[PDB]
Amino acid sequence: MEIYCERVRDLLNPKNKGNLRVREHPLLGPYVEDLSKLAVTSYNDIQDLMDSGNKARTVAATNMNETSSRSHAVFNIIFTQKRHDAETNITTEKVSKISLVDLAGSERADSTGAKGTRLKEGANINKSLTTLGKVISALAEMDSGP
Amino acid sequence: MREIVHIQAGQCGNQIGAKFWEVISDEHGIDPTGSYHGDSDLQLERINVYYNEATGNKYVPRAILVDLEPGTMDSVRSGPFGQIFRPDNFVFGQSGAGNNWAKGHYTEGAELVDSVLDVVRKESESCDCLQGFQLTHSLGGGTGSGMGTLLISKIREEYPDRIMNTFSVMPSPKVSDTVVEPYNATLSVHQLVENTDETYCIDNEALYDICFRTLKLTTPTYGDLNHLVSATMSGVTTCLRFPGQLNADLRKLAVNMVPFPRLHFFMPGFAPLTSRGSQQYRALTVPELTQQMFDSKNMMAACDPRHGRYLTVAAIFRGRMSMKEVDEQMLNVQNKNSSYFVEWIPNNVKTAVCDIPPRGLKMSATFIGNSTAIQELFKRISEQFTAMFRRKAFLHWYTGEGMDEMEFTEAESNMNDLVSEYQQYQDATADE
Amino acid sequence: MRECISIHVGQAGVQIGNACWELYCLEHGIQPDGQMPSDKTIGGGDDSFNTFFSETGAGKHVPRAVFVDLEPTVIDEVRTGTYRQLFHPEQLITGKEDAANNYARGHYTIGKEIIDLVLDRIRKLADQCTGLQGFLVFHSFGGGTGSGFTSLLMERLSVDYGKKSKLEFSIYPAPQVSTAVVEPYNSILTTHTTLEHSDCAFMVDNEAIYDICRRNLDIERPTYTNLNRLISQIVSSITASLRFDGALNVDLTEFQTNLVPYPRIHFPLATYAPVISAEKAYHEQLSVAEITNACFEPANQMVKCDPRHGKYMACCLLYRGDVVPKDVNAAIATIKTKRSIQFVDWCPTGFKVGINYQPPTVVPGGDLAKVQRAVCMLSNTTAIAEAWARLDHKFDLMYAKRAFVHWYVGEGMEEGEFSEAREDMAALEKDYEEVGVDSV
Ligand SMILES: CC(=O)O[C@H]1C(=O)[C@@]2(C)[C@H]([C@H](OC(=O)c3ccccc3)[C@]3(O)C[C@H](OC(=O)[C@H](O)[C@@H](NC(=O)c4ccccc4)c4ccccc4)C(C)=C1C3(C)C)[C@]1(OC(C)=O)CO[C@@H]1C[C@@H]2O
Ligand SMILES: Nc1nc2c(ncn2[C@@H]2O[C@H](COP(=O)(O)OP(=O)(O)OP(=O)(O)O)[C@@H](O)[C@H]2O)c(=O)[nH]1
Ligand SMILES: Nc1nc2c(ncn2[C@@H]2O[C@H](COP(=O)(O)OP(=O)(O)O)[C@@H](O)[C@H]2O)c(=O)[nH]1
Ligand SMILES: [Mg+2]
Repeated sequence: MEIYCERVRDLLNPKNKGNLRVREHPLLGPYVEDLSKLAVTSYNDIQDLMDSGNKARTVAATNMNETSSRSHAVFNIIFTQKRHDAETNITTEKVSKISLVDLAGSERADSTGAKGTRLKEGANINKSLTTLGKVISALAEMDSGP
Repeated sequence: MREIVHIQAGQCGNQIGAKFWEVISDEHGIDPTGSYHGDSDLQLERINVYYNEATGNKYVPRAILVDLEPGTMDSVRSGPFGQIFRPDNFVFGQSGAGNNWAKGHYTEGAELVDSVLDVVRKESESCDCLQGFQLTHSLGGGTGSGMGTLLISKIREEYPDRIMNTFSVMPSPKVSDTVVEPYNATLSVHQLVENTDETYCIDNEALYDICFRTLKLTTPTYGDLNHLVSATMSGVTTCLRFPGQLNADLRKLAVNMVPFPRLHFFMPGFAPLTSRGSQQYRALTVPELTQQMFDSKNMMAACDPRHGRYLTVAAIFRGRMSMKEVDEQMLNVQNKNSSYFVEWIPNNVKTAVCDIPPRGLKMSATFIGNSTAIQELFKRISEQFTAMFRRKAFLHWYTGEGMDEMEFTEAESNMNDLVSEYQQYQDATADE
Repeated sequence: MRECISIHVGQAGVQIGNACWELYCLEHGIQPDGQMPSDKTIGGGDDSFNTFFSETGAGKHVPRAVFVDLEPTVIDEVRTGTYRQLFHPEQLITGKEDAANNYARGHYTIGKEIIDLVLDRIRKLADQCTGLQGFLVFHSFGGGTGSGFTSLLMERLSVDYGKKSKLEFSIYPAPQVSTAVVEPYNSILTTHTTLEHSDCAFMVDNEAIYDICRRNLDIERPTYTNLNRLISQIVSSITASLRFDGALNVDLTEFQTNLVPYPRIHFPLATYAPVISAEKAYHEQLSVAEITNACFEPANQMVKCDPRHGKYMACCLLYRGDVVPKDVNAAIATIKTKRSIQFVDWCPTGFKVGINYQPPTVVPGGDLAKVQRAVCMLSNTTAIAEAWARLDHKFDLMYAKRAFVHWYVGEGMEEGEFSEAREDMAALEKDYEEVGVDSV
């Protein structure tokens, strides 16, 4: 999934003009509703899915980088272990989540030659990054204190 | 130029808007037919903020009326100012919401929202440089909450840059008129906290208290409450329309008021108030207005500001007055009640002054306060919400219209998080 | 020919410009419509002086000024006011909303789209000039437009014209009274352009002038009009040497030669000595010694800072009216004798003196009395820092929690740009604490 400007967009799902809603399960916490969750059985499948996702990502050029990113990106892998000793053990014992996050780089505006739509994208990116910095500092202070 | 678009939804919003239009028109001098009959030349200088031209030297307000019951539309048309509005802007349906948030938000409102949005696009396209929107509605009701929230969401989606305001009447603590107020109020606040840019919290109990204690009326009706609210609404946006020594756009108020994005709930106030037959005793001046303005009895939010701290505050004066007196009075108020002001904002009073006072008021002042004590209001609703959600008192009416318990749970959690944020600053100490 | 260009930015600048141009039109005998009937009665002279007014074919005089703002109200008061026929119709309004006390809006998003028109108008005015001497920019810290657009305009002017002088008059935030909760952010951000590109910046505070009006002039409820009239008197006294004859004359280059010992120390204070009501105008001689002693009184400073806590590094005195050099020499000797006024060891001379014959004028409906002698002092002291220190404290108290920062970030500003400016400010203050240490 990608976060472009406070909207979640799916990448493996083909061209879909609509956005995806964010809802909080009372027990499992935040999540995104109707994310195209795809299974895999061969390395070729995940490789092709990764290629398609990188292709469909929104990317624009600027003075700092010919191919910069205009959106935060999140890659998630859900992995299940099934122990099937029929005499003793049970299946679906362990479920694990692996998350890999690529964040957009802070924009300095005047140094990047941003203008028009690029400037608004930079502003939204900076707002998100500042919020991230505030939580990080707060959470660090909180765990350090207690 | 700064054009505002005005929307009204539900019985409460429509009646408030009718009274408000009957006021602004006098301030600018417009006859009920539409023609202009005034005396000063400043009245037409900025009339385009609210009104559009029409060929016969006529003025039509830039308003939109919304409901799902023809009764309120009929009442508004069959009235003193019914002929001032454009007929095409009367959008309505039949088989109203019936005090059900689900019917307003999902089932019935979803049909009429497209027509309402078409009218809104047509009205906004003609504006030269649109400033923002404003919408009047009641949270405890049906039609108002659902359709207002849906329209706010859609308009924010389409016009992300402009300002959105709201003058919402919240459920009162004790004077109640609907049995399922908490569900609608919670579900509405869950979206208001996210989408809009400012919100002014009105409560009927506070208005009745002002009417009976200050104005000394004997049989207040909803007309007087609409009067007070209209006075405040007109006073907030004066600096767009008349010249002054210190202007204050809506965006400037937004920047100076809210310190963080989620804390955009305000308590409004207006001064003076002599109750008549006692105007000859009170000497009207700047310190008298400041004394009446910061008093607790005057507040319209039905919440005591002494139980928290003022995150910040803004005062808009209208009259011909000296700047030193204003600055000295605001400094004195800040220094005297030093406990009730947050300590990590060195100066937390925004000031504006305009030269043209109301028709017959040598002076006037409007007050917009942002204080932690507002959390009390939300807590009340939350408590009542739990008392009816633990046993699912009236839930099936909502679930029959396409909802689920998860929606209620996330709304309750979001409002509780709001209460926790406001409570984070309320206590003293904190400091550096 | 001696010529200057005035730029007024923001509401404060425009109002100060109204008061200023009222005074200038009164001084040279120009009616509000631009006509000058006295030429028909006098029959000669260049009394329609080129320092501020340009003369067309039909005898009309048009001032050399540029007004700028991002909202239409304040200038629309002038487009339909008493002076509607004086100015050129090109007044450069932005037909949109205002910066809303946001530096980023006034420097990045909304501040542009009107900068090019301003530069074109200034180009036309400078090209029409012949011997341009300097720019006089009026603005105010704490406002979105007056900070951001002033920064952008000053940067462009420094890039474009380069070697011309650029003075600056500004309304600095007061220690206690204020009218906005985000003033410190705007002032600290504005520090860069006034530090790097400006050539000499004068500071003014509202609290100081309120006190002066209360005590000297006996006005209990003053408004902004009195403030602007006093500032206009100061600016006129500064610029008078370019216009009228005098025994000792001082150009703008003289100010920039005698008041700035080093490039980064160009922030002097200004005072005007004979401020007195008509009722108290009697009972007092108002001689040269009295008015020049009144300048050093700490209570008459135009900024709420105590000069006694620092050291005087330079002083310019500008006299108007019936003044003789013997008296000013005696006054300078007397001031040098006193001990409360401390001069740095590396400036044995200290004083520069200028004298002009034209006495100050009186506006109808004013508050200042008619006087025969007037003085304006421009003093470069090390007390200023103190005021800066106070403002810095406020900034820190709001930046520890990142309050109001998202408004700035959402309009193109980056967060780190805050911190840099603060550090820059700290650097200037330290260089105003070493330039005064006694030599060893
Ligand atoms: C005769 C006189 O001047 O007496 C005052 C008066 O006694 C007081 C009590 C008035 C009076 O207001 C009320 O009694 C009242 C009743 C219900 C709800 C709200 C108010 C007054 O009715 C209200 C009236 O206010 C106005 O006319 C304003 O110009 C105001 N009017 C409207 O809101 C309005 C309503 C319908 C149609 C057109 C205008 C206004 C403000 C901004 C822009 C335009 C108009 C005034 C000064 C007075 C009376 C008549 C007693 C007050 O109201 C206003 C808005 O001024 C109440 O607090 C103020 C203080 C005044 O001293
Ligand atoms: N001396 C003096 N100061 C003024 C006057 N008017 C406003 N100010 C000062 O200006 C500050 C407010 O910022 P402004 O100068 O008004 O900024 P602005 O020109 O309105 O720019 P925007 O905020 O974008 O509209 C206040 O702190 C006032 O003290 C004036 O007439 N005289
Ligand atoms: N201030 C004010 N409140 C009103 C008025 N009319 C109704 N109300 C309040 O509105 C609430 C009911 O909301 P309602 O208008 O029925 O919502 P709707 O059915 O969706 O339009 C009640 O709690 C009333 O107190 C009015 O004229 N003025
Ligand atoms: Mg302004």
